[PDB]
Amino acid sequence: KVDFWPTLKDAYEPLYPQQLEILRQQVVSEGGPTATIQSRFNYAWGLIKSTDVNDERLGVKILTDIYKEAESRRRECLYYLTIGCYKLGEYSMAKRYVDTLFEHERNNKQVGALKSMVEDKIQKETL
Amino acid sequence: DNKTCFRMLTYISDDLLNEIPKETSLFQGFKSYLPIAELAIEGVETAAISSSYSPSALKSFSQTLVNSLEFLNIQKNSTLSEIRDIEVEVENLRQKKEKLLGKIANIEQNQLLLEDNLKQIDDRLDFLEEYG
Repeated sequence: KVDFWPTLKDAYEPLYPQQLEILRQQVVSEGGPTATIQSRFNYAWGLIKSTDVNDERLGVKILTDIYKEAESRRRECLYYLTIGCYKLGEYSMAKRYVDTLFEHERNNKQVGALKSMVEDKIQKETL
Repeated sequence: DNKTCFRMLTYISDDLLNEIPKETSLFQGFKSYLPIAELAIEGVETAAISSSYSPSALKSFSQTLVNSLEFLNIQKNSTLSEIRDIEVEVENLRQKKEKLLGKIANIEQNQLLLEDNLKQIDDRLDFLEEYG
């Protein structure tokens, strides 16, 4: 019975390389750069969900491409990008994004959770 | 710096300031989708020995169908979303067209002035060549 918004912990457990590959194979077939937003994301997610820095970097890149392309999906993307940047440790960027996401849906419990959790890492590396 | 190159590709600015104001989520899409992706052991499920007689595995099969049925519905409106996304692109683009087509008229008449405004000085050139 899984949510509209993925938990940050969710973003931390990877996929079995089999599963990550499946997602790719699927994006391959939809046609890399012509593939559906969904299947392209769902691969990006898996990438960010992975624990290889390079995989993640694609994950963000994938997501930022999605963000560029689908105005509807932009609102959502800021959130994954925010996860993505945090996971990747480009924290400021994540504050940037999450702050944007924050205006649109301010009251969202997770948007809050994420903003808040992005911020700690901001101060704690200001120590 | 290699960490800075990548900061550079994936940068985005005016966009952030124009994010458009039940909705099935991108993430939800991803969730319902990975189970069904593990059909990879064998979006159409199995159907053959549908006729044989357990009450319980008959239902555990009914499950597979209904959680596939939820996935198709999920996959359906995600596609259906993509439709509206490119439907708005057609609008934004189509109006970018006539705005720009308005500019031909803008400079079609503004060229019409100079061609006429030229004409008068083509003309008083004849008139002054009614004299040395």
